[PDB]
Amino acid sequence: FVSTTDRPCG
Amino acid sequence: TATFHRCAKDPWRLPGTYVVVLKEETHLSQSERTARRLQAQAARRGYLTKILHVFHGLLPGFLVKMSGDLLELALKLPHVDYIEEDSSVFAQ
Amino acid sequence: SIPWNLERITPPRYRSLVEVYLLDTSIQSDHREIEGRVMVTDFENVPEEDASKCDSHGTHLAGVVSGRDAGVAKGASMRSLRVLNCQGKGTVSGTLIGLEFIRKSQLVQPVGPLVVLLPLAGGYSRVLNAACQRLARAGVVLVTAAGNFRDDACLYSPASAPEVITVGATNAQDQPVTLGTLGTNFGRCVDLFAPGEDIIGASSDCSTCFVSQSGTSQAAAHVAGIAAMMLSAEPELTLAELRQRLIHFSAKDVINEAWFPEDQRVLTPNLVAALPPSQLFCRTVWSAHSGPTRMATAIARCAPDEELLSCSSFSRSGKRRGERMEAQGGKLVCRAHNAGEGVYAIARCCLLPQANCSVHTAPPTRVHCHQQGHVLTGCSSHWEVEDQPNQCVGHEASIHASCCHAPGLECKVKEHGIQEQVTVACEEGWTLTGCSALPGTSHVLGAYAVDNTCVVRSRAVTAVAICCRSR
Ligand SMILES: [Ca+2]
Repeated sequence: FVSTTDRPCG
Repeated sequence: TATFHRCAKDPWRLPGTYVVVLKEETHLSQSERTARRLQAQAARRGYLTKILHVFHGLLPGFLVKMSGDLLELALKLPHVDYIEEDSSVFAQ
Repeated sequence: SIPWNLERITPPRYRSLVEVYLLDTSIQSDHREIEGRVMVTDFENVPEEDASKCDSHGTHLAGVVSGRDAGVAKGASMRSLRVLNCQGKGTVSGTLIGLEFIRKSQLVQPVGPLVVLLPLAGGYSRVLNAACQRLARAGVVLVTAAGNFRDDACLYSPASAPEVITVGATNAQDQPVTLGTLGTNFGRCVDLFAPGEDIIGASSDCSTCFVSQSGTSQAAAHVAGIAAMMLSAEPELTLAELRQRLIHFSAKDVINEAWFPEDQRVLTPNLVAALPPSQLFCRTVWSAHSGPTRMATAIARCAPDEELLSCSSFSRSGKRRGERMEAQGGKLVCRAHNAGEGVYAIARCCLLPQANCSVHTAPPTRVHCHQQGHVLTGCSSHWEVEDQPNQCVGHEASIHASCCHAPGLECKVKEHGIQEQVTVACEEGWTLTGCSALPGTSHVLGAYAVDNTCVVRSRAVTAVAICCRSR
């Protein structure tokens, strides 16, 4: 996931 | 018959800018007359208004920067179908 | 060496003149993934902000749609409108003026089929739903994101809009993207799901670099590309026709419905988008809930060029007064009656050419479509007080058969009586046109179709499925 949408994913 | 609408998610509202939407069968020159009629009567009450854009091609109407105080006045304009306060959209 | 999302939308058997408009942020149009394929219109309507960050969202998404290595529909032409600012924020008015610009571009210099991608969302808007609708009746295909709030997509726009494909996201284990209180939206306003978590695309950091992003707009991006390829193989497709193919070619029953609120699992379609490999199409439509009155009606309706062949209802309570097919504005429509907690109206909306359909309302060995050559496609049933192929069976109840004159159509009725939930599915190659419950030793609260499976819920119960094919 990113701020423009900062955590990770999967 | 003309109604007002505004976003329910309260922090997404954008007061002061309104989308005046006229009836289906309204012509672009009718929409501009109606929009300048608003500024005409809003000027009489000492309010300044800015027509930011007049719509045609998908829906008939215009986009006006004004006080919400004029919403009773704008709802009674001829050809008016509904008015909606502008609100925020976000990237998904 | 193939991204999980691109493999997911590849069917289990697999072997341009379309333009794709995109409304969001700025774009790095000279990124090697999208360079040359993405005309930046330079239209702009963005609010004032309260550089590589500005175009990250749109660069990624143009890359998912048509990027050379990581795009779904490589070789698709794209045009870019700026409606979201550097913080990912825009307005409804900006998005109207943007949609209006697309339609006037199309009148002034026509082209082929048009696919407008709306990778944005705000709260339910009357005006934005009207504009998407009137743009869609003009013949333009709009694809939108469901929303990132783990909510009902009907509370958002244009996700809730009539005649827009609304897409929710799923991850690499075929489950709904959820992240705390955030996650994909769901409900009757979501048309299907698509890969939307851990999606690799063009990163606005360099002309060559890549990033992994997540969002219902990433799911929307796979579908705009699937539709772009779909519309080049068959440019004549109407939007009703496209959405039926989008549903038909999806993967069915892979999502773990347990990730959705309990009440939204029936309302949320279990479809994950996929490209077509290298017929009678039906989709199930759920109604905007009616109410708690005893005189309460909800209405589900089909597309303009879409025939209505069955109609059913579901009350979470059980206290229901059935459903009936009625003509409104010249169109068959499905209406469900409450006793009463409230009820849904579940319509079966099919694409049938060379077929005239008609409703025959009569009591329940009679046959309702006695006219030779006509087929019985669906049986409805409603009553007022609360206490053999072309035939509808009932108990005191008034029946509403829908009968179509159709040359190639062939229909058979499978049944299976038995408990909480009874199911019966049409055989592979047949399409379920009608799903109904036969009463007995147990009160039944509803019967609804799930792709080609008929589902009746009770608290002896018989599920009754009508299946039809072509020849
Ligand atoms: Ca929809």
